[PDB]
Amino acid sequence: KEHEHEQKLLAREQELRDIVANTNDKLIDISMINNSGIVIQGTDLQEALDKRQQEETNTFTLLSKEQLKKLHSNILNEIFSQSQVNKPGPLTVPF
Amino acid sequence: MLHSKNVKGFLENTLKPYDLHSVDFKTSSLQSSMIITATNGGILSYATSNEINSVNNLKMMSLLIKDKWSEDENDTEEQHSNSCYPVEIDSFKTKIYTYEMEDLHTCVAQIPNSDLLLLFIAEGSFPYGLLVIKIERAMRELTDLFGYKLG
Amino acid sequence: AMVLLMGVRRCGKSSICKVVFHNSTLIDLAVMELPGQLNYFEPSYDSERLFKSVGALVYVIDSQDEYINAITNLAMIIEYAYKVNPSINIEVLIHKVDGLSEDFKVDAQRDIMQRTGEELLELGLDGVQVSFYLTSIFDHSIYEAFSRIVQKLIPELSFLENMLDNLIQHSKIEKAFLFDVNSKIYVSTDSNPVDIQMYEVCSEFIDVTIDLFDLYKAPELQNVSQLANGVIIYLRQMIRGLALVAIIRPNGTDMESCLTVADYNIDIFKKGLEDIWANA
Amino acid sequence: IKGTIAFDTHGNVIESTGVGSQRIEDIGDLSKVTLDAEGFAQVQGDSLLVHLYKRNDITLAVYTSAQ
Ligand SMILES: Nc1nc2c(ncn2[C@@H]2O[C@H](COP(=O)(O)OP(=O)(O)O)[C@@H](O)[C@H]2O)c(=O)[nH]1
Repeated sequence: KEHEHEQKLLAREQELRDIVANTNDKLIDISMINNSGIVIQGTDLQEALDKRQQEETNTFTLLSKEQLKKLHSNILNEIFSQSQVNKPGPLTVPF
Repeated sequence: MLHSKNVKGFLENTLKPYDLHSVDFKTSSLQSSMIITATNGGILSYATSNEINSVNNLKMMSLLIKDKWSEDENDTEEQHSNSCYPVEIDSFKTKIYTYEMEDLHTCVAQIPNSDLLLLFIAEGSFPYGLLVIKIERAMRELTDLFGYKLG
Repeated sequence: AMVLLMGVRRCGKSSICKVVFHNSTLIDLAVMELPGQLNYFEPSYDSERLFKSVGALVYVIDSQDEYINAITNLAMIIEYAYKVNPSINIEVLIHKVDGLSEDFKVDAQRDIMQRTGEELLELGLDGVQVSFYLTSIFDHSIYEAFSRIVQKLIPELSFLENMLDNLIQHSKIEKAFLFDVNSKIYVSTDSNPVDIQMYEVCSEFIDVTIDLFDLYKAPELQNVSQLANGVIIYLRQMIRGLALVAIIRPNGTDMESCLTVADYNIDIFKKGLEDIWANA
Repeated sequence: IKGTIAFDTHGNVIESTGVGSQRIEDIGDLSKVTLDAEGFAQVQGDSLLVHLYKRNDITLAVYTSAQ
């Protein structure tokens, strides 16, 4: 039975070494914070281009006004209306 | 001085999503909304759309965003970048930079003539132009915090 | 790991118990005092289960009084203690050494060691190693002695040493201690030597934290204490009664960035400590 | 109308609906297409008619079926 305990201790040594290695792998230093490179400038067009790059000529040929003029202005107004954030009070209080 | 309750309510209000009715275009809410300093990048105030681990992760992300913004603020070469949207509101000039953080769209904008930063973070499906308009109209309403410096 | 406290009357076992444990395996359990006077030991008076249930035997010797008979009684105790169970760690504390010089203390410890070794040689015991500690209530010595005694009864010592070494190497920590909430008995540390002054600083930090928390109650312990030179002292309660105390130096960096990276690293360390059942 | 795409002079998406929600990569090509004084345009590509309108430096791309 003690040989089974020896195998259990060997499994304990492997598990505890794995536990040490697992918590050792998530250690982030300040050098990792300063030179991470994760925060990169990304645009919608560049994101679409990278998506097409990972997934994988002049297509457009040059040839109502009231409806488009109404809908563009209405879309802009609906975007600007919901962006109006009213404060619940003053931000800085005096003495 | 400062008031934490009003700034918290303002950030909670800026966590509101968009629901367009003329065109059926539903947008999700922002992932996180917070205000950070321009010197150390620590979180002054914050608000989440939906505990300590997430706060620490948000502080780490704020530090990363401030670290990336610090070099961009002190660089004048390649100033005509397509990801920069410098707006001037009430004769106060600022620079807005958009960033991509893996699967999260993070946009930051310095509060003009002050040592504070305003940061909006959303998911990868969120459009960047809506974020720019959102943070511009948010900076339009923040006139009382203009000219505020750390003690 | 129940430790047994043995000694003559008026040697200081009850006072040691009060001072340490009143101000399982690892927690500060209710230890057992045992007044052992000079007498003839009864052969196997149902004490085999008691000594088989003791993780480590601790003996207390008063340095003020004569101790040759105390060493003789200690040898008589060890004579059956090692026979019943050959895996018991035996510890001997030389108590009440506050009013002695360093040379006198070292000479007394050497004389006690030589007498115990000669008496064990006379009794024929071999393969037994007995540790000796110069302890006193009025200073840190009893805390360090109990720390060593507790550390001898944790089989996961080296893995905790490696974990704390990695935590210190990746957080600009000067010295991190894994305390317990009661008795101020630090459980694990790094490979760096245990500085007495820093240990006293961390112990009084533990006392200040617990007292200040107890002053405001009835509505996870965390504490950050920053000094004038930028040196911060951090606290975070671990699983069960364990608490982590670290001294982190800024090295000319941002305070809030250092706090954020230390918080994230220590939370990762706590998540790793959740997997190992070192608590309680 | 099959979908709408809203983008400014930088070309970043403000809104993407319909087929244009999965047709984002054409903004870089459409940034070189000339307009009129009123901002309107009718440019055909991939068997679809795309209608443009630039007002306050934002070009709204609207998709309609050619057939
Ligand atoms: N100066 C000094 N006196 C001690 C120390 N430990 C115990 N004593 C003395 O021992 C007495 C109490 O002994 P006690 O604990 O009741 O003995 P026990 O009941 O046999 O364990 C007190 O009067 C203390 O003065 C010590 O570390 N330093």
